[PDB]
Amino acid sequence: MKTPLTEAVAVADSQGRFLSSTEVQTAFGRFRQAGASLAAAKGLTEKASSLTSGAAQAVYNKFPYTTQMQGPNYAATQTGKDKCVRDIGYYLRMVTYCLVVGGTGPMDDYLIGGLAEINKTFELSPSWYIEALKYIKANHGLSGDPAVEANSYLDYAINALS
Amino acid sequence: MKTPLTEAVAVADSQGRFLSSTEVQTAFGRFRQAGASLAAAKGLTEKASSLTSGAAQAVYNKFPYTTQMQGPNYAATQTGKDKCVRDIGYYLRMVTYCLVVGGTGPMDDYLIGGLAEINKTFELSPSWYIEALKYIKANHGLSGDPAVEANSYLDYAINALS
Amino acid sequence: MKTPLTEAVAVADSQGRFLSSTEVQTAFGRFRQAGASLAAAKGLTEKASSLTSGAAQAVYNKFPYTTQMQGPNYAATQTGKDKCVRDIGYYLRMVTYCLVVGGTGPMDDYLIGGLAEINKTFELSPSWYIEALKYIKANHGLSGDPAVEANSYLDYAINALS
Amino acid sequence: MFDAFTKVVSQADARGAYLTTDQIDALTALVSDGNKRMDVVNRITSNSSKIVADAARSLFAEQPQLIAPGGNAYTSRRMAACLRDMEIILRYVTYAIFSGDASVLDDRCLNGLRETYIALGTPGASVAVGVEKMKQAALAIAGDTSGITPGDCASIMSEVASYFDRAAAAVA
Amino acid sequence: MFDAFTKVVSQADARGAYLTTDQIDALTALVSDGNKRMDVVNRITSNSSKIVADAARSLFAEQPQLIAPGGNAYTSRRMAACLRDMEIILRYVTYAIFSGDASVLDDRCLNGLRETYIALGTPGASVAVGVEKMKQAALAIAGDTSGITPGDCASIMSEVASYFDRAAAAVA
Amino acid sequence: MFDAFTKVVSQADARGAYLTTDQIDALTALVSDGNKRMDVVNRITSNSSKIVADAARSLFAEQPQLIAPGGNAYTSRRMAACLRDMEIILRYVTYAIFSGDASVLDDRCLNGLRETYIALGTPGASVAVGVEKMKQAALAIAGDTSGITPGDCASIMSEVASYFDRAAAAVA
Ligand SMILES: *[C@H](C)[C@H]1/C(=C/c2[nH]c(/C=C3N=C(/C=C4\NC(=O)C(CC)=C4C)C(C)=C\3CCC(=O)O)c(CCC(=O)O)c2C)NC(=O)[C@@H]1C
Ligand SMILES: *[C@H](C)[C@H]1/C(=C/c2[nH]c(/C=C3N=C(/C=C4\NC(=O)C(CC)=C4C)C(C)=C\3CCC(=O)O)c(CCC(=O)O)c2C)NC(=O)[C@@H]1C
Ligand SMILES: *[C@H](C)[C@H]1/C(=C/c2[nH]c(/C=C3N=C(/C=C4\NC(=O)C(CC)=C4C)C(C)=C\3CCC(=O)O)c(CCC(=O)O)c2C)NC(=O)[C@@H]1C
Ligand SMILES: *[C@H](C)[C@H]1/C(=C/c2[nH]c(/C=C3N=C(/C=C4\NC(=O)C(CC)=C4C)C(C)=C\3CCC(=O)O)c(CCC(=O)O)c2C)NC(=O)[C@@H]1C
Ligand SMILES: *[C@H](C)[C@H]1/C(=C/c2[nH]c(/C=C3N=C(/C=C4\NC(=O)C(CC)=C4C)C(C)=C\3CCC(=O)O)c(CCC(=O)O)c2C)NC(=O)[C@@H]1C
Ligand SMILES: *[C@H](C)[C@H]1/C(=C/c2[nH]c(/C=C3N=C(/C=C4\NC(=O)C(CC)=C4C)C(C)=C\3CCC(=O)O)c(CCC(=O)O)c2C)NC(=O)[C@@H]1C
Ligand SMILES: CCC1=C(C)/C(=C/C2=NC(=C\c3[nH]c(/C=C4\NC(=O)[C@H](C)[C@H]4CC)c(C)c3CCC(=O)O)/C(CCC(=O)O)=C2C)NC1=O
Ligand SMILES: CCC1=C(C)/C(=C/C2=NC(=C\c3[nH]c(/C=C4\NC(=O)[C@H](C)[C@H]4CC)c(C)c3CCC(=O)O)/C(CCC(=O)O)=C2C)NC1=O
Ligand SMILES: CCC1=C(C)/C(=C/C2=NC(=C\c3[nH]c(/C=C4\NC(=O)[C@H](C)[C@H]4CC)c(C)c3CCC(=O)O)/C(CCC(=O)O)=C2C)NC1=O
Repeated sequence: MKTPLTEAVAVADSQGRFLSSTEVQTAFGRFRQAGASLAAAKGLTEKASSLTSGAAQAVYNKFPYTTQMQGPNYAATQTGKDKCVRDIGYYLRMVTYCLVVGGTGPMDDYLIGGLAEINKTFELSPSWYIEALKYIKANHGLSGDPAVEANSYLDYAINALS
Repeated sequence: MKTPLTEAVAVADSQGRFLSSTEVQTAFGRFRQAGASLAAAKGLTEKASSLTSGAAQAVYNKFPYTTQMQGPNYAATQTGKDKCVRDIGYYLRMVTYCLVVGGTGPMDDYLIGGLAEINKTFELSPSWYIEALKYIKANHGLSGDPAVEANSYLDYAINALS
Repeated sequence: MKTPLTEAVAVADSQGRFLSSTEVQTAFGRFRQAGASLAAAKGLTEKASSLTSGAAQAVYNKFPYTTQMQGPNYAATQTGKDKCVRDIGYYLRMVTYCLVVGGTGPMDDYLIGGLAEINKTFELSPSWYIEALKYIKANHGLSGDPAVEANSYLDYAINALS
Repeated sequence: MFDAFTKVVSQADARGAYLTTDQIDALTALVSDGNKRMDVVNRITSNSSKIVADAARSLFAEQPQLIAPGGNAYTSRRMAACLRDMEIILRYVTYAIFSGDASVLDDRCLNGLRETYIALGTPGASVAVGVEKMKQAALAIAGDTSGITPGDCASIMSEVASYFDRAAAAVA
Repeated sequence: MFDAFTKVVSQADARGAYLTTDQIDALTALVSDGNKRMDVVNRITSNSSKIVADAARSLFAEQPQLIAPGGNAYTSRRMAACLRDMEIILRYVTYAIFSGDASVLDDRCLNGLRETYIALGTPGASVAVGVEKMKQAALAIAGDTSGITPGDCASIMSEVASYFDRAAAAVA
Repeated sequence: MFDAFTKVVSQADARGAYLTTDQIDALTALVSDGNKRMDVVNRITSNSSKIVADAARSLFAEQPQLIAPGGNAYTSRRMAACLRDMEIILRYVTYAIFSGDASVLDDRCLNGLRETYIALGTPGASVAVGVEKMKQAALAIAGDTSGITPGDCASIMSEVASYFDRAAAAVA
């Protein structure tokens, strides 16, 4: 699971090396950023219901057919709507995890690995999730370094879908 | 064991692919040929004693020393003659199997793999078996597609020995 | 363990070959040399205490600080002196083994593999052992082929340290 | 692997025997029905995306703990692996109904898979419910009387059913 | 491998949960002490040649049968292997005190090592006495009050002690 | 692998000992008989095609079920494998009589072979009858008094017999 600290260890272990000054600087940067990251994860968590339901609503607004069209892949049913918001929650939960982590690792391991198969196989449009991530980006109301890092992971998820 | 159908499956599996139209055409050809193949195997089987004993006799005629010369590798003994006809039967039995199979697979797996070691190690001349296969080719009295496919396997065995 | 005979077998086995005349000549040479080798091993063994203690003394003479300086790596203690002579004995014991063996195998397997780590890790100077090997070379009093082969292994150990 | 024809051949060679005329009669029977056997391969394969997705969707609905957090199909990686598993098995089933013999399914797919799932912690019984679901759908598709010459595909359907049940039994 | 932060994340994901504000509080605590944690890595690593050599020297003095002919550390190859072993373990310990989590030490070092030593005939208890020795020396070095800003490194020392004890327990 | 000389060396090193003058006496004895030891290697090797073929021919005559359909030496592949097996073992025996030590035969040939044959379904006792046959023929060839300087090769023959019996015991 990729964080700054695990990446430093992995690579030195590749070379059979003890950690040197190089890697201790990596730890220094992790600690520098960690306040911002942990603040952002807490901000997102405490406003999770609004963002998630807001982002789901934003997808339905942008793609109206997703609430009308026939199919277990659409939000045309009570249950289908439930699934959708759930995926959007998973996304947001992952963004928080990356923030706690200081890296994309949680998202890579838990969400991004095999996503394309899931979306192909269940006929889910990447463009739906892209919109929601864009909505969350617009609406979290974070500022400073927290917003920048949070947006790095939201944007990382859009690159992953694009 | 190589047949048209197993070759088609093996190769798609190589590529991790489902069978497509390409392979279903392979099955179509197998079914087209299968009448001829199964008729030929039955024809050979029912005349097996005559062909086998005829082919053995043809080898002795062509190579007289094989019945005089001293050695467990020669037909100079009651038992040695028994062994020889037995090998010739194995050959014919394999030709029938290939016909049933629609492929050289049975011969490859049961006879041809390691043959050269056997012949070297027991001091058996490829040229003996080549003659018998030629005799069987001349004497089976098959016609049409049955003869052509039967002859493909008899000839395949001569290439294998040559 | 490299001797002439095991090297011959190893290599034929590499090629899946029976021993041929080539390798039987190898055995011939081993037998030719073996008198000299076995005489040399016996000569060294019977004078082991003098050579070993003489060689240790020669190292102390050449490197006086090794008996004064503070450290478990030095002969500055009763025990440290004991260790040193012991290593020098190991060296000589190995030289005898190579002589018995007709090859460097014993030394390679028992002494040379990992030596550099040992010397680095315990802060032992290769140049100490080099001197002792040179002393043993000067003082064994072997002559003829025995001396030449014995000196090949003593010199092989100096190349190993250099 | 074997097929229908090499299966009887291997059985005969083990016995140093020629194939019997009765055996050949049964093979000529399989050949005369070969068109239908294709159709089965073609139809299942043509609709295999539907079959994997629908059977999986149902499995998760019936066993919701699988897609709950902590569940074996929870996380995209584990879900992807599962979907891949259903696909691989259905693929091998089509191979068996195509070849007319089970050995390819046994050798390259089913052999050792039970032990693999125990080691992994994958619920083998769950995999089996999913195989059972793919079986019902594959047969309904395969046995459909529309857009095709009417005839009897009863032998082939039992035989297709066998391969599915055999796959379900192996993961158990 | 995990680190302090991904450990709590994996535990949370297993539960489909967000991280609790309390959990974040503990991580911010680890971060506020990050300078000290470096120092520990830096000091042990900076002095790791001393630590391996001194702990090995002592082990051989305490268990002389190891370096006697026939012994497990007798011959340069076997001695080199042993010294390498002490180094590898100390390296993985530093990785754990650096990451703030043990998994790297577990996964890439300790897992299966006990069985490896039984197969090899290596005395696992002996390895463990040597790990215990490296622990005392690493802490004395790490916890030294000279040439550094005075403060409390008590949490980290217990935590470093844990990794050493965990490594010693695994070879047993 | 070891040879006569490195065998006594490894035994000595295990004990931190120099080789005893008695041990050296026995090795000088082996050296003085070295010409004869070659002859044994040379003669068996020179006639090894005869030895494998004759021993196999006899084995199949004595145990006809082996070459009957369904039998373990039935089919060219399985027959080839068997002949190869007899050859490989005879090759390793010649290696041992050449080296004056058994370890090469143990390490690269015999170790684990019993288990290999059980897994494979190969009749290990049958392999052993064949090794026993190759032994009788190899000795008759090796111990032949014609075309050679007369002398006593009695030690070497017992020793060659040992390697064969050791190989036969391992496949059992
Ligand atoms: C919302 C944006 C749109 C939508 C959602 C919807 N999703 C599903 C089904 C699945 N979604 C996933 C996604 C994940 N699984 C994971 O494990 C993770 C990371 C932890 C993610 C992001 C998966 C695997 C499924 C299928 C398995 C399941 O049912 O849980 C459905 C149902 C699909 C079906 O065909 O049954 C729906 C409706 N649909 C919309 O139209 C919204 C705009
Ligand atoms: C007949 C054309 C000539 C001949 C035959 C002969 N063959 C043998 C011995 C063997 N023949 C085989 C051949 C096969 N074994 C197989 O498993 C298969 C495919 C299924 C084949 C084709 C083998 C393996 C043997 C040796 C093992 C055995 O005895 O079965 C002999 C005896 C050889 C010996 O040295 O003992 C003879 C005499 N000999 C002739 O001169 C004929 C013209
Ligand atoms: C003598 C020339 C100098 C010297 C010797 C000395 N050596 C040691 C410690 C070790 N020496 C070895 C060497 C070997 N070990 C082997 O297994 C073999 C081949 C079979 C060899 C050649 C090793 C492994 C050690 C360390 C392990 C042990 O204690 O046995 C010491 C003690 C080192 C320490 O730091 O404790 C000393 C003093 N020292 C001198 O100054 C001499 C000139
Ligand atoms: C789906 C119905 C269920 C399920 C499946 C699942 N499987 C795995 C992991 C593996 N599955 C296999 C099976 C095969 N590999 C093959 O090569 C073939 C034939 C070509 C088969 C049938 C293997 C080898 C693995 C291991 C490799 C891998 O992980 O991809 C997992 C993942 C387990 C994990 O923790 O990583 C899952 C989740 N899971 C369910 O919950 C369904 C009941
Ligand atoms: C030293 C304190 C003790 C000791 C050690 C010793 N170890 C070995 C051999 C091996 N040790 C390992 C352990 C690891 N390999 C790894 O890759 C890792 C993590 C990256 C670890 C922890 C392995 C795999 C081996 C086998 C490979 C090899 O031999 O190098 C030996 C040698 C055993 C032999 O007979 O060759 C020894 C001697 N020995 C002692 O006596 C000390 C108590
Ligand atoms: C012959 C006297 C008997 C016999 C032999 C037979 N052996 C095999 C298969 C194998 N035999 C081995 C043995 C070795 N492999 C090695 O690399 C070495 C040392 C260099 C040895 C001694 C191995 C590894 C195999 C497996 C690989 C292979 O199949 O070639 C078979 C074939 C078994 C099968 O079903 O394929 C046979 C038939 N068979 C008899 O009936 C005789 C009693
Ligand atoms: C490569 C693309 C391709 C395929 C797959 C193909 C199959 C194929 N299936 C056929 C027949 C058939 N297919 C079926 C199958 C069925 N009957 C039923 O009622 C069942 C529901 C169903 C079971 C699967 C039957 C009964 C026939 C007539 C039998 C025959 O002619 O063999 C025929 C003969 C011509 C025809 O009747 O159409 C072909 C060529 N042809 C192609 O070009
Ligand atoms: C890459 C090379 C490098 C390293 C490793 C490094 C570490 C480092 N350790 C620090 C502090 C510290 N380090 C310690 C550690 C200790 N206090 C004790 O009394 C214990 C004995 C010991 C336990 C390990 C303490 C207490 C502080 C002050 C705490 C702080 O500022 O965080 C600081 C803050 C500045 C300072 O006080 O010096 C840095 C930058 N700086 C570097 O440039
Ligand atoms: C590379 C090709 C090659 C080989 C193999 C070879 C072997 C060889 N064997 C020898 C002797 C010998 N070989 C034997 C062997 C035997 N005596 C018996 O009665 C037993 C039946 C038999 C047991 C194997 C004996 C007794 C001697 C005389 C002993 C000796 O000189 O060492 C000699 C000494 C010269 C001689 O007597 O001919 C050589 C050079 N020379 C070569 O150029």
